[PDB]
Amino acid sequence: GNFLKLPDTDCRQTPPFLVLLVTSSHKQLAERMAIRQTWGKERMVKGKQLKTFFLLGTTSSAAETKEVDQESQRHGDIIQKDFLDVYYNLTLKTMMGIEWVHRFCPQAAFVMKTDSDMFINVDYLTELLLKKNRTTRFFTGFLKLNEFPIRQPFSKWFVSKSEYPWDRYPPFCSGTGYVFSGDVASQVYNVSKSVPYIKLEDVFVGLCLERLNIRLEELHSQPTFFPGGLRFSVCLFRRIVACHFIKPRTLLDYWQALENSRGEDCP
Ligand SMILES: O=c1ccn([C@@H]2O[C@H](COP(=O)(O)OP(=O)(O)O[C@H]3O[C@H](CO)[C@H](O)[C@H](O)[C@H]3F)[C@@H](O)[C@H]2O)c(=O)[nH]1
Ligand SMILES: *[C@@H]1O[C@H](CO)[C@@H](O[C@@H]2O[C@H](CO)[C@@H](O)[C@H](O)[C@H]2NC(C)=O)[C@H](O)[C@H]1NC(C)=O
Ligand SMILES: *[C@@H]1O[C@H](CO[C@@H]2O[C@@H](C)[C@@H](O)[C@@H](O)[C@@H]2O)[C@@H](O)[C@H](O)[C@H]1NC(C)=O
Ligand SMILES: [Mn+2]
Repeated sequence: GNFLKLPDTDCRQTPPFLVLLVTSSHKQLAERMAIRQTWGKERMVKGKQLKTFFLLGTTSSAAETKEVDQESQRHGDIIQKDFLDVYYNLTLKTMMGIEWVHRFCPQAAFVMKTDSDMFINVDYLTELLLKKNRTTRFFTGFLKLNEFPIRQPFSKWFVSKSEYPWDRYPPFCSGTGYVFSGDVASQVYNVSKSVPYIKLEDVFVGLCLERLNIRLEELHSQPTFFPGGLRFSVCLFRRIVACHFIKPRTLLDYWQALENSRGEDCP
């Protein structure tokens, strides 16, 4: 597949239950370390294997290139291909992750694509997945069902009419954190080259899923994915899956809060 880096893992031997694919740019080492030390730490979650990998492209900076080469040697959890790692190449990054699942870990029961500014509660996500009885053609997150493309030309999410020419986006889930049954990876990889390209990765996956006739589903009767962010509380964060707008220092503090309060009761 032309990968420059591949994690030292053998999903055929020990099929993981949940694989996290985490986006971050080259310079965001602090984010990756905070995640490695918090919700990204590999472990058994109620007897289910969690695995964690970081998606990276390449950069012009020789310094950053060397940093990441050393980081990969030290941690062995980086998936990398040769594409310029910039915001408007996130679609390639996401497709890299999906291609990796397809080529090297099709045995994963579930895959979560997520970002580096996030708190993820893997314990509660795993509980909710074990309760869904949905093991195939499954895709969930924060559902965005009738979104309109942003035409304000200086907006971070602006797309011109030539980039995306229609009035509404397909159904899709926030790229902040979405989850799917491992089989979906192969399906999306397969239809990817046939679907109109768009620089917003979450919209692009939405296009792929629509072509595949895979409908988006809510994970639970209550909201569990929060792209808008949330006021922090131990009891609230025990019963959510994903929360956005979390910088590394904050992530470490929240993780410590949950450890300090382990084994209290919540209403
Ligand atoms: O060059 C980069 C720049 C950013 N990122 C990572 O991409 C994610 C999203 O970047 P931002 O948090 O700066 O912006 P935003 O929250 O608006 O991104 C949103 O819009 C994007 C459209 O591609 C994605 O869908 C994304 O998941 C979704 F959250 C982050 O994890 C960031 O670390 C990279 O990997 N490489
Ligand atoms: C997305 O990454 C691709 C691949 O690195 C970029 O395309 C290359 O652009 C460089 C200059 O940045 C050229 O030297 C190469 O010839 C291009 N090759 C390919 C594969 O097209 C592309 O510019 C990046 N996208 C953005 C928006 O920066
Ligand atoms: C999933 O199923 C749970 C118990 O499942 C048993 O086997 C499944 C496959 C069904 O046939 C079910 O009728 C059986 O009792 C349920 O307790 C649980 O609520 C289900 N999850 C859902 C629907 O959210
Ligand atoms: Mn973000």
